[PDB]
Amino acid sequence: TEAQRNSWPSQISLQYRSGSSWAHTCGGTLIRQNWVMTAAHCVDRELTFRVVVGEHNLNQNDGTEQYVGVQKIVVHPYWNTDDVAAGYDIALLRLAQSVTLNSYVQLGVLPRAGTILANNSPCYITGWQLAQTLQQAYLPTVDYAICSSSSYWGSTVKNSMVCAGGCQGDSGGPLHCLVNGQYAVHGVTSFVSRLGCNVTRKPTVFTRVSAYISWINNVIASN
Amino acid sequence: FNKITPNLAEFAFSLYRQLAHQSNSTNILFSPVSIAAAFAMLSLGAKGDTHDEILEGLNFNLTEIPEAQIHEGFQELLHTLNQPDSQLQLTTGNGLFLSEGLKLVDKFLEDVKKLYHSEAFTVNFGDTEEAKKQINDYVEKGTQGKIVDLVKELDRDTVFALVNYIFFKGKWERPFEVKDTEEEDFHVDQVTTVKVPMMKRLGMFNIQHSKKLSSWVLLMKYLGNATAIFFLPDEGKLQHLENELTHDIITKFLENEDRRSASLHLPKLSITGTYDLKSVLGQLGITKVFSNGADLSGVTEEAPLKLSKAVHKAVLTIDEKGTEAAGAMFLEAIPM
Amino acid sequence: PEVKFNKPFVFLIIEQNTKAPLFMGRVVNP
Repeated sequence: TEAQRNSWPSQISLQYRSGSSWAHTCGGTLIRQNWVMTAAHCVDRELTFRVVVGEHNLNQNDGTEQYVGVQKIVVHPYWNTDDVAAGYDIALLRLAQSVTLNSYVQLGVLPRAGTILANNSPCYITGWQLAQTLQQAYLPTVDYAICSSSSYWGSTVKNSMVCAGGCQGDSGGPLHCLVNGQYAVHGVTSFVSRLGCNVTRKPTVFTRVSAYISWINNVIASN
Repeated sequence: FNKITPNLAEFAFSLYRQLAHQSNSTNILFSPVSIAAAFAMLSLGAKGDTHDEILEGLNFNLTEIPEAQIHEGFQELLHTLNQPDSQLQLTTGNGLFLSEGLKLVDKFLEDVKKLYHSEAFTVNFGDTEEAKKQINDYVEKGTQGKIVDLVKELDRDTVFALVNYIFFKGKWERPFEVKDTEEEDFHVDQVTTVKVPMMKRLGMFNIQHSKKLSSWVLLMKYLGNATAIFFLPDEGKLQHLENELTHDIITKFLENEDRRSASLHLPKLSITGTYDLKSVLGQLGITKVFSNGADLSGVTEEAPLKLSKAVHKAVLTIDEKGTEAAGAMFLEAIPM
Repeated sequence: PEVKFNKPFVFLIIEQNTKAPLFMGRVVNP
């Protein structure tokens, strides 16, 4: 279904320039007035991007929105497209201009380092007669032990990852979760099966952001 | 004096020359035209390192032949193909499906419909149970029933789908006798053997035997200016033919008309061929369109869609009367 | 000139006008 106008005040739309406008690509959460977190495979090609805060429809302008380009991007030093299953599907893009945290654009909240999510732990996958506007869905997590089992993903799925459900559209769409009270972002889409999301016993897999927290700190601090 | 046919033949080999390395006891059977005309049609929308990989990736090298010919010399190849004569029946058709009022680059919507005479059908990819059926109802209306189900499953988020069809029914201007056709044993392998309605005929033929290709080259014809060219490898010297087939040699054959009375036995056929370019194509230099660099600018400007899979098919039939083959290709494009 | 096709081999249909490669395949074990 569709998410309330301003449901996720830290949701982001990395767009690519094509012709005379911008094309949506990956989701990405906000982490500070000048850093957005997304998937690494997103700032993959040499396109020139920009990010939009407080957005719902990447085709209209409700005024209650905010655009801003990215000075320079930084992907995990250990990320490599070839072997995506290796993890490291995570980048930190820096915004050229900071921003105002409007009643409609707050910051995001990540989990503690080393924190592991339990199974059947509710979570929602937000992103982008119908066309284009911020949607959302229910996507329960899958106990690591399981996803790893040869009956699901196998070795591929590591501990520095997160399995929900078991998709396309808002590539790199963030994964929110409710860990008894808190509601920070536990993951960002890494990759899906090779049939999409109709394939059971094989769930889409997200990156265990918490598996890269101390990292994020070293990064945003190194500026 | 158009052409770009040679490059398409080489492609025919480069591709076949592949499935020949994978297996050896399997019956191969695809159709160049169909395929290398879907990717070409896609190449009006393909851009940069994508457009490049999916082009020269089929022996249609850039630095040598401008896109204009690649393209113009196609709208003529299919235009002059779809318009045959009375004794022969060569028909081909293009057509891509995409949401209504879609974000279709205006310049791209004129090209494929002008340079390919393709048909635009706005499909509602929501309920795939209305897509993966409507589409397969288009080929079968052209393959005169040969393929009334060229697609089973497709992604729900499939942003775009490209497909073309190709039916053919030729007649040996010199047909085999339905009676002379006796039941013989097909020397399958060094052990196996099946029974097939073997056709027979004696008299002059364009059959030949050269060293290079090492094999019996029979160029029997059709009413309508067509030619089925068969190749008979040597006792074991098979692998030779597969890795010895080229455009330089054949074109010489399609110009040897000289005949020599002889005896021939051709068994009735009726095989089928289905697969997914997903890989092959890649191994052929086309993973670019199938990777995280899906430059489909030309196609759409809305959001980035991608090369999901390649679905090709072809049906061949041989009898004392003649041949009546057919085939097609399906393309799927979904987001990033 | 006794020639017979009773084993695996490679055929190839062709357009005369446009020396097109309509179909192409190899019959091994019918």
